[PDB]
Amino acid sequence: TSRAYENYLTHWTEWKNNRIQEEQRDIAFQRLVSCLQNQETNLDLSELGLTTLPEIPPGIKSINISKNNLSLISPLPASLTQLNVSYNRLIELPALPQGLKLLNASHNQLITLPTLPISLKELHVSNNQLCSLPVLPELLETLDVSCNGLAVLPPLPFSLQEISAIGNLLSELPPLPHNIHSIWAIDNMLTDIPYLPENLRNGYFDINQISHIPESILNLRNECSIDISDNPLSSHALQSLQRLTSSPDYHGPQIYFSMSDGQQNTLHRPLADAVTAWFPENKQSDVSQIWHAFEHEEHANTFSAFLDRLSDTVSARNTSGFREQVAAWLEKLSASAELRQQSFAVAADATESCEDRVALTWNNLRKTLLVHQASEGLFDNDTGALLSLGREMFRLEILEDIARDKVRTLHFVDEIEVYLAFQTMLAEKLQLSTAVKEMRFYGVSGVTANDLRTAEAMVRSREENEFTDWFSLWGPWHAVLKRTEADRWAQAEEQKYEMLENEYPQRVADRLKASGLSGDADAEREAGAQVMRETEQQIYRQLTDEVLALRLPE
Repeated sequence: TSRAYENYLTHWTEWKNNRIQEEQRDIAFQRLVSCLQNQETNLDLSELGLTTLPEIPPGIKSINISKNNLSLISPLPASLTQLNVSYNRLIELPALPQGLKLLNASHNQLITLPTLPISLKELHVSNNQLCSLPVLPELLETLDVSCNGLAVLPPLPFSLQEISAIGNLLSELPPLPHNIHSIWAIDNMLTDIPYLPENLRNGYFDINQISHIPESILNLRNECSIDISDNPLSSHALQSLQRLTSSPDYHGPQIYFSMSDGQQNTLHRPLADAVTAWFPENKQSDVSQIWHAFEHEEHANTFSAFLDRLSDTVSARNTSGFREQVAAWLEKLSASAELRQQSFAVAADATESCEDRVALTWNNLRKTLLVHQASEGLFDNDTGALLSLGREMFRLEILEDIARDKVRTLHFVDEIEVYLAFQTMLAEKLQLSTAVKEMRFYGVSGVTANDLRTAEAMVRSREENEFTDWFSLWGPWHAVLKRTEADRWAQAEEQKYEMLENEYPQRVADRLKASGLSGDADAEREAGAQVMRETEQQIYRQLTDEVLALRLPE
């Protein structure tokens, strides 16, 4: 019994009369009729609360049944294009007609969604329980997925111009087709901004987990507004953006910002915390008791300053949460034996000349440790260990040169997070034990696939001529020398004294003539500095070359 004319008619009457509520059953039956009787292709009968729905006539182009109480839906005409089921609660969605351009189901129940036909140009789903999206016809220019929890946001059509998911639980986004113009996400969890095509007027992300600014944002038109308010951003990133924004000439596309961790952190001297605990957890395992006594201290505040500052980039927890280099170190200061004094005293010069910037400081702590490790006697004549560290430590050294060099091109990135990127990636290439060894894409901005192996090559180079000279001036190396070979160490000064006495002033003169800089009250000083530096390099290379040397038969 495929549909006849009257077949509807009898069945409809049964639908109006059986189970009338106070009114609205039959009123649709008047509507069902006039849409049939006058052949009008579309019908609303949305307002009138109706438990269920009857059969539909074949010639229908649109159906507006919405704002009802309707548990489920009947069979659809193929002929259908516009469908609004919106506000009536719906637990399941029937099979769709090919030619539907417009489609809406909002404020409804179902978790499950079916296959959208090619001709479909529009999809609205506003409040829902669905967590999973099927295939989108490339034809589709509108996606309202907002407000219902979604982890997985599928591919987007070639043709999508609009995307809205608010309140979804999605972790990251797919990259967006060029047509895309307006974008909305709030109350989500979002790694980062996925490249944002230049057509775009407004993307919106208030979803307070995004770590950094893609820096590809400044390619976008003047009245173009995007929103990064309430995201965790480095004091550096925000401050940078702000300075960048208050500008004689135009910011970029107007971007909307936040405030974040209280009151101006990379402007000078705002605050200092105490015994900042990144330690195995908020589990202190006796800590803050132990670092309490130090709280009354001198030089402890300077240290407190670069405890926040170094936290800021890696307190994102990013890469390994805690103990990445974190918890093992401050247990070393816990014993002191001059170590702390050592650590605190270096921490002051972070804010001293070199003025304000970082990353030499973190390097320098590790050096001051070895300086201490070596000194307290940990190298007996075992040089082998001390060989591989210095060689490693040189690599780490050269990389901070590199970060500093890239970080003055990029304004959205702390100097250290650039570095913090290289350390984990090159961890394989260049042997690195001080590598936390793994997190992939937190390797931030800049950091070209190539520039990563443009750096490896670089350090591969300096290692060659420059390293042998490196060890001889290094820290710990001296700390081992004074202990094991005292005489030769001593005779090294005997000789350093000599040059200072003898050729030193002349050595300078010679040097200044060749700079044509003799007048300068300024260059005369870098003259000694170079000579004083050079002969130290000279002296202490002799000193090392001997200490470890192979030539036997005579």
